[PDB]
Amino acid sequence: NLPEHWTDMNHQLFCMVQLEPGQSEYNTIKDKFTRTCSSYAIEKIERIQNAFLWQSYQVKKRQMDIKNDHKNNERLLFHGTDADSVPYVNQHGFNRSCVSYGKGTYFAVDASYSAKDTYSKPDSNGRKHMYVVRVLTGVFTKGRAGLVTPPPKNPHNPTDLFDSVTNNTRSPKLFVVFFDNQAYPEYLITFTA
Amino acid sequence: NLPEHWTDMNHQLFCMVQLEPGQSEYNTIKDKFTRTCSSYAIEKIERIQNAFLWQSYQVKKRQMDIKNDHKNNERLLFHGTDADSVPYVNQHGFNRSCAGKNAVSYGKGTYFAVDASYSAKDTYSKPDSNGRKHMYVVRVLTGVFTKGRAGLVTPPPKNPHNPTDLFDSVTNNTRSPKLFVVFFDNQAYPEYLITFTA
Ligand SMILES: Cc1cc(C)c2c(c1)sc1nncn12
Repeated sequence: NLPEHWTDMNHQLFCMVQLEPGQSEYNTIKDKFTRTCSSYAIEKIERIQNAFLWQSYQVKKRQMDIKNDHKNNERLLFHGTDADSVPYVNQHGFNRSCVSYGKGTYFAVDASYSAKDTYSKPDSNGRKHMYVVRVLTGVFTKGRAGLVTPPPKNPHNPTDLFDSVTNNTRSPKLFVVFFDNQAYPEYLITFTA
Repeated sequence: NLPEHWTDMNHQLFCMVQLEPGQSEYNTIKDKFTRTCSSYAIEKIERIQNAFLWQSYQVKKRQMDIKNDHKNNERLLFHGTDADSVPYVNQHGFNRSCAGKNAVSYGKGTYFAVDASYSAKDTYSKPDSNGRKHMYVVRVLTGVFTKGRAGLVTPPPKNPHNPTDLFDSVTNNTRSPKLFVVFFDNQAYPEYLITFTA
């Protein structure tokens, strides 16, 4: 079933819902962004209500919670993208087919890393786009150029994989996931430098 | 929600089940195969019982069944692979990031053949050191499809002015399909593994 904080979708399966500034949900997401991006200007925040992406994500979450025998497999991370990818992500999520720690989709711990113009490319009017993403990072190891999946947890058990890779395991600043339904885009932040 | 005909797996999540010649299950697969591969001989057929792959597959099938207009979204297709790939496929399914370039490319995804003869070629089902060839029988969510193009990394849109409303798969020929390409995870469930030889 669809999370409690969602709003009614009149029997539809997809909706982008603008948050009211100063209400609790808006303040919580705004604070995560302004922790490292307080010099920027927030035009709006939208909640992504994608029923199909949510269902597929929650399945993979239940599966990861069984496989790893604990429930700290999920992290809140950031993803900067160009305005032309936004409609695709809203509808179909992150696609690795669209890379120094591997050929997957990249998420940042800090909004400031996602805020770089090379990730959240400014459009004509200077508008920049960053997602807040639920990511199933699960059990992770250091990444390396050319990975197509995470490496195995043991060379003698070649099909038992890590869930994600990172730049640095003691102190991660990015995570790379290699499979379709391992990230759910929860909020879109429209903002300017 | 695991199928009732599956072997009980105690509390384990994966099992390869050897089928018995003379079973309807084994004979329907042998028939589908020998229809185009009458010169080869089947060593065995195993049923792939992968709980996790099955769940994620059945969620995608329910979504495509809701999305499309009462369509028949699922076809049973073949996929020849090398011995080295078989443990990965059994466990994790078909990964487009690992796919070969096909000799006639209609997109960058995972390829599935209508006819066992196509999959039976040494280019796909590479003979192992003991001369065994491997081909999967695969449930594929082909849905609504179009003729693909070598450049595709996702299916094309139905309508260029609505870029995110996609076809489900592509084919070589919409009038006589012989290949399908899929571009997403959990859109194909590997149901049976056929081991065979010349
Ligand atoms: C190396 C790398 C590549 C990308 C694409 C990336 C990051 C780091 S952090 C971030 N936020 N959105 C996108 N990205």
